Amino acid sequence: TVEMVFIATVTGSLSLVTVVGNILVMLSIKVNRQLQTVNNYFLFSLACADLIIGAFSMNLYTVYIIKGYWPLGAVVCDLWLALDYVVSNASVMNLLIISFDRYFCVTKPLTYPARRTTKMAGLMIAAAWVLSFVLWAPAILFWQFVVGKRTVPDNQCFIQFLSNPAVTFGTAIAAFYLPVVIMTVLYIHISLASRSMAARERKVTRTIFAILLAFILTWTPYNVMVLVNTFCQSCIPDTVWSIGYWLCYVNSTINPACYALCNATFKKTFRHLLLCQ
Amino acid sequence: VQLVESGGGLVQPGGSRKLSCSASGFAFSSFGMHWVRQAPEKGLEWVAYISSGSGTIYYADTVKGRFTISRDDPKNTLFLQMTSLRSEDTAMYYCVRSIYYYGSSPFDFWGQGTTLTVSSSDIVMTQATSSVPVTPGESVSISCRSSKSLLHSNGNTYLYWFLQRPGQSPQLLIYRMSNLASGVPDRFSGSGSGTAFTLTISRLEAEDVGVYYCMQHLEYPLTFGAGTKLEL
Amino acid sequence: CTLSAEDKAAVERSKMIDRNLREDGEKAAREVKLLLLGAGESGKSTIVKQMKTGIVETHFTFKDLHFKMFDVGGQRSERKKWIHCFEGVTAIIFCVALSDYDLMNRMHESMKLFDSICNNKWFTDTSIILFLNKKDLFEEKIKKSPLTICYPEYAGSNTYEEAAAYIQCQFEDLNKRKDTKEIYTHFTCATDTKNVQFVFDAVTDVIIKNNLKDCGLF
Amino acid sequence: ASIAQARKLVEQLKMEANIDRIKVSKAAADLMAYCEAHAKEDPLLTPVPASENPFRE
Amino acid sequence: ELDQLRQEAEQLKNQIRDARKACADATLSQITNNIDPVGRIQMRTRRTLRGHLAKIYAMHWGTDSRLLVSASQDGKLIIWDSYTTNKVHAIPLRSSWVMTCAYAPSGNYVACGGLDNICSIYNLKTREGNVRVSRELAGHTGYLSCCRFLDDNQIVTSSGDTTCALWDIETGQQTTTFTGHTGDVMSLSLAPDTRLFVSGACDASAKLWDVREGMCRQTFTGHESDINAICFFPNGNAFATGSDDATCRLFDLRADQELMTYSHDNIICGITSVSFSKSGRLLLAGYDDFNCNVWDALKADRAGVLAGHDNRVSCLGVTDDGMAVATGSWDSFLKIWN
Repeated sequence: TVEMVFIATVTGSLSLVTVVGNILVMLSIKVNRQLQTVNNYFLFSLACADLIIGAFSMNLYTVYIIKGYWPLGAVVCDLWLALDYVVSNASVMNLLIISFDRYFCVTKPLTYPARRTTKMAGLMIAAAWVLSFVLWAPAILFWQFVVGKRTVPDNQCFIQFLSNPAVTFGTAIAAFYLPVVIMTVLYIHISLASRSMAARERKVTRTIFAILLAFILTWTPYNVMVLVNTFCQSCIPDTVWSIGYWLCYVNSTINPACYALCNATFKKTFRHLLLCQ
Repeated sequence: VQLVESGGGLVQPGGSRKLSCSASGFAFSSFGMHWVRQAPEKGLEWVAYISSGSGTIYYADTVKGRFTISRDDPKNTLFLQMTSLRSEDTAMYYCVRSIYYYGSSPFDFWGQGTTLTVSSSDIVMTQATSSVPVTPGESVSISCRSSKSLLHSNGNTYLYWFLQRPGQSPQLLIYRMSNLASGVPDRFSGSGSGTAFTLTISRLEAEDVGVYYCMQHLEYPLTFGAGTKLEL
Repeated sequence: CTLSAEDKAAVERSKMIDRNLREDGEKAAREVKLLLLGAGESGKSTIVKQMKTGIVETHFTFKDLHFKMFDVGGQRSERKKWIHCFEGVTAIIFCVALSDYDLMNRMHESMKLFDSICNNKWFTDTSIILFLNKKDLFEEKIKKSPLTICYPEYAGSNTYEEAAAYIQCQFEDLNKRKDTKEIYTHFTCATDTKNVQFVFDAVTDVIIKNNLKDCGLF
Repeated sequence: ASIAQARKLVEQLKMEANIDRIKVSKAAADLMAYCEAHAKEDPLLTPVPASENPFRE
Repeated sequence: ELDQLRQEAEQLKNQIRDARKACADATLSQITNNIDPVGRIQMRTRRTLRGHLAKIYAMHWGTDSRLLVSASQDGKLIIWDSYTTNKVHAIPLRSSWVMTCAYAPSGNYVACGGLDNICSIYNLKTREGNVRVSRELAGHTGYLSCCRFLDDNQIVTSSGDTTCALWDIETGQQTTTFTGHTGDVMSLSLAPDTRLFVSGACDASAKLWDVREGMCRQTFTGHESDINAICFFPNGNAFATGSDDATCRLFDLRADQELMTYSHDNIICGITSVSFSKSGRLLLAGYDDFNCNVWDALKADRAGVLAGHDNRVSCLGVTDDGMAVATGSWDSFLKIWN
C-alpha cells in the first residue's frame, strides 16, 4: 500500500519531466526561425503526440493501477483505450516516417529534398496520424459490437480483442514488428551510406544506436508480453502488465530528449528559454 | 498596348457566345482584368472581374452565375462566355485593365469594345447633368452624388472618374478623388467630400468633349452613374 | 472584413507575390553555390574553361545538378568587407599553383590567404574544396630545383609523391577549426577530365553533412 | 604616385585647410536650437497615442 | 622630391590640427549641461516583413513615409508597404549579390547595385505594368556600396574603388568623379538641400564632397577603424559615423571637429547602419550583436535598447516625418518599430 504511493511520487516526477520536455520543444519549433524548417514539422508533430500521451494516458493509467482496478466508471475505460492507442501508435508512425525521411535524405541527397515540399510533407504527416486512427480506433469500439456483448469487466480495464490470437497478433504486427523491421534496415542503410571522416561516422553510429535501441528496449518487453498474454492467463502474474506498461511511455518521454540532445541549437534554445524564464 | 476584343454581332435570344479579347503589350498575368458593358443608348454597366491568376472572380447581380468568365495567361487572352442571352443584354462590352497596389491607377486602359445585338442594399450614383452646353475656355464643375459614404476608414475615397469622347473607348481621368491618371492634362482637378463630388475643370479646350461617368470602388458590384453630355 | 475592395485585391496581389517568391526561393535553394577563390593568375582560367570588372559566375551541370561558380577573385578590393556576402555557400573552391614555389615567393602569401579564409568567422561551417593544379609543371620543377627553399621546416627527400603529400598536409594543418569543416584536397592538371567528377563527389559528401545538420543529427 | 600625386594631395589639402571654421560654442548651440525647435515635431520622442499613429493595426 | 613634399604635407596637417584645437571652445558634452533628459524610450515592433528568404543588406524609405524597399541576398527586391503588410512589387534581380537600395524622391525609380559594379535603376510607375531596368550604370571598378538620389535625373554612388561617382540618367555615364579617398568607400548620405554629401571610406576618414563643384571641401579624420554608416543631422550641419570600432562620432560641417564619441564598454561589435530621427535628438545605430541601439544626441547617454532580431542588423532608417523606424537585419525579417 505504502510502496505504491511512494512510487507514485517518482511517476509524477517523470510525468512532469515529460510535460516540461514537450512544452519547451514545441514552442522552440515555432519561436526559433532556424528551427522552422520543413523537416522539423515531423518533430513538432511527435511532440504534439507526446503531450497528449503524457498529460492524459499514463496519468489515467496510474489512477487505474494504484487501486489495481478502475473505480471511477467503465465508460471512461471504453474511451481511454481508444484515446491512448491512436496516439501511442501515431508517435510510432511519425518516428518511422522520420526514418523514411532521413533515409531518403541520405541515399537521395539532392533529389529527395527538392521533390518534397510543405504540401508533400503534410500529406504524409497527416497520413501517418490517420493510419493509426483507421486501424486501431474502430478496432476497439467495434469489436465488442460485432459480438454484441461486452468482453471487459467493469472493474477491469483492458483490450476487448486482446485474447484471440488472430486479432491481437494482427494489431501487434503492424504496430510493432513492421516498424522495427523497417527501421533497423533503414538505419543500417543510413549508417553504411554516411561513411562517404572517422569522427562523423562514429558519431552517426553512436546516434543511431541511442535512437534505435532505446525504442527496442522500450517496446520489446511490452509487445512480447502482449503476445504472451494470449492463451495462458496464468503464465504470468497480472501485475507484470502494470510494471511493463511503462516502457512505451518512457520511450515517449525520452523521444524529446533523443531529438533535443542530438541537435546543438536545440540545446542553445532550451538554454535561452530557461534563462528568460 | 492595344486591347482588341473580338466576338458578337447579330444574335438571336438564348444563343450562347464567347467574348474574347487578346491582350498584347503588358504583363497580362499581373493585371486584374474586368468586363464593362454599355447599352447602345444608356450608360456603363459592370459585368464581371478576374483577379491575377484567376484567384478572385466576381459578377454583377444581373449576370450572377448566368455568365462564365475566365482568362488564359499563356495565350495572353481574356474570355467571357454568355449563356441564355436576352434582349436586355445588348451592349458594347469593354475590356478593362486594372492593377491593385498602393497608389496604382485601376481601370486605366479600356478596350475598343464589341458590338452585341440580340433581337427578339446597393450604392447609387446620382448625376442629373445631361445635355448641358459648354463653350471652350470656360469652367464646368460636373456635380455628383452617391448613396453611401465613399470615405472608407482607411483614409482614401474609392471614387473614380471616366471620359468618353463621341465614338471612342472610355478613358480614366482621376483614379481616386483628387488625383490624375497618366496622360491626362492638369486641367481636370477633382474635389469631393463624403457623398458629394465635383470634377472641376479650370479651363477646358475643344477636344475634351464627351460624357463623364462616376464609379465607386468601395465595394462591389461597382455601380456607375448616368450620362453627362457636354454640348459644344 | 473591415477591408476595402482595393485592399482585398492588394492582399491578393501580396499573397501571389508570396507564392511566386516561394516558387523561386525553393528553386534557388536547391542549386549549389560554389565560391571559387585563389591567387592571382593561379590557373583559374583553365579550370573555369574546363567545367563548361566584378563577380563572374558560371552554371555548369554535372550528373543533373545545377552548380554556381562565383569567381569573385577578380575584384581587387578589401576581401574582408564583402566576404560576409557569401554566407551559406556550399563550398569554397580554392586553387593553389603548385609549381610557383621558385617564383618574392607567393605561396606564403597564398598560405596566409588560406589561413585567413578557413578561420574566418563567416566560413566556420563551409568546407573548402582545396585544389592543387599544375602538377605536371610541379613534377618537372621538383626534379630541376629542390623545393626546400620555400619551407625551412621541410626535411624530406626528393620524392614527388612525398613532397606533394607534405605540402598537402601543410595546407590541411592550417585550420584552428579541426572539426567544424573538412578540406577535400585534389591534384589536377590540364590533361584531366576528372575535376568535375571529383567536385560532384565532394558536393554530394558535403550536402550529406548539410542535411544531417538540418535535421539536427549532428 | 610620389611626385604628381603628392602635389595633388598638398594642393587639395591647402583648400581643405583654408576653410574658415567657427567656435564650438556656436556650432553646437545651433545644433541644440534645432532640437528644441522641433521637440513637438518628433513622433518618436513624445509617445504618440494609437489615434494619430498610422501603425496602430 | 618626395621628401620636399611629404614634409610640407605633415606640416600642413599639423597646422590643420592646430587650427582645429584653437576653435574648440567647449565640448558639446559641456555645452549640453543641466538639460532635461530624454529618459528611456519604449519601442515596440508594429509590423514584421516576412517575405524575404535570405540576408537583407540594404533598405530605404520613401518620401511619403508609406512604402519601403529591401535588398535581400536572393535575386529579389521587395517594395514593401508600411502601414499595412503587403508587397507593391517584387524585382527579379540580375545579380543575387546586392548591397544597395534607393527609393526615388518622386517614387518613380529604385536603384540597385552590389558586387557586380553595376547600378541598376528600376522604373516603377510605368505603363505596361512591370518593373524594368531604366539604365544599367557602368564605369565602376569595385563593388558599389550605397546609392543615393538627388532627383529622378541624378544618382550619387559610392563604390569599393577609392572614388565616388555622380551619374546621369539621360546618358548613363558619370558627370563628376570624386576621386579623393583611399580604401573602400562604404556609405554616404545626401543633404536636405542636396548640394553636399559625405562618403565614408575604410581609411577611417569622412570627406565632405561638393556635388556642384565636384571637389572635396573637408576631410574628417580622428576616427579609429573603417566606417560603414553615415547619416546627416536633419539641419544638415552635422553627420554621424559608424565604424567597426564599436563607436560612433557626431561631427560638424562648420567647425570640422568631433562633438560626441558614442561608445560603451559593453559593446564591441561594429556599427552597420546609422540613422538620426527627426528633430535630431536621437541616434539610431545598427549594431552587429544581433541588436540595435538608440543613442541620445545632445548628451551621449544611451536611451532604451532596440533588440528584436537574432542576426546581424545590416540596415535601418527613420522615415521623413519621424514616425517609424525599420530595422532590417540578416534574418529575412524587417521590423518597423515605433
